[PDB]
Amino acid sequence: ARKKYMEISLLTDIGQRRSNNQDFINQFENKAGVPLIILADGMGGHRAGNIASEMTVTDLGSDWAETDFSELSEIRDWMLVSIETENRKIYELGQSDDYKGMGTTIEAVAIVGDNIIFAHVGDSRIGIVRQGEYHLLTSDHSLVNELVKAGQLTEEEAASHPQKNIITQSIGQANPVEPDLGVHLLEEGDYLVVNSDGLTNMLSNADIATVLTQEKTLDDKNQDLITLANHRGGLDNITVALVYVES
Ligand SMILES: [Mg+2]
Ligand SMILES: [Mg+2]
Repeated sequence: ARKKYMEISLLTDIGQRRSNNQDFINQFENKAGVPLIILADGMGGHRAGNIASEMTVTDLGSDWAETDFSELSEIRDWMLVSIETENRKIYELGQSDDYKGMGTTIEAVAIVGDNIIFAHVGDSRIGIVRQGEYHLLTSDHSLVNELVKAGQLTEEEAASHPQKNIITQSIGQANPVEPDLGVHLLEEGDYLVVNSDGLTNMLSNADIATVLTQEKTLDDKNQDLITLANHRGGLDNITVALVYVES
């Protein structure tokens, strides 16, 4: 019950080094006017990553469009439920054709007034940029983060771990998924930054904060983010949702 005008910008890019974009991103709006942004990073050889990412985003968002709710707790019930049905829908689909290792990350973000609530599965990320500073909101579901949490690495040690991130859960797996949820307040001038790993593997947090500090449109800033990610190497698909909170 605190109306803020908010600008949303979506962009996806294949990257310099890849010939297939298995990321998917889209926005939706339910019958009560509540926007939802869904970003998904798919994995799996010849089109299994494409299918999983586009299916999750399209199915959830199409179901979202038919809903009625305007409260956080109702939206939260919806996220926990829909993600489990999509998890078993993609696993089943992974089994019945021979799709080796089909799965996707998810970030699902709904904006109620000036609050956001997210559901998060994988190594995609959500951050807030305020007064030139990036605040990380999600924790990567990765091998190195499990080692920290069990007391086998320090946080400093994981930051310089030499192996690539092996994901520990994704949508389309046999066991039920455990998504992370979070409610946060957005302040005037903030930027919500929702991205797949292709942004943040190539750019530092402060680099992202730098791009968004300029006086340019949101759409131009999002273009600058992927251009920079490509200049740094572009080794993976880059996909970003930006939300700016108007003053
Ligand atoms: Mg992928
Ligand atoms: Mg990726």
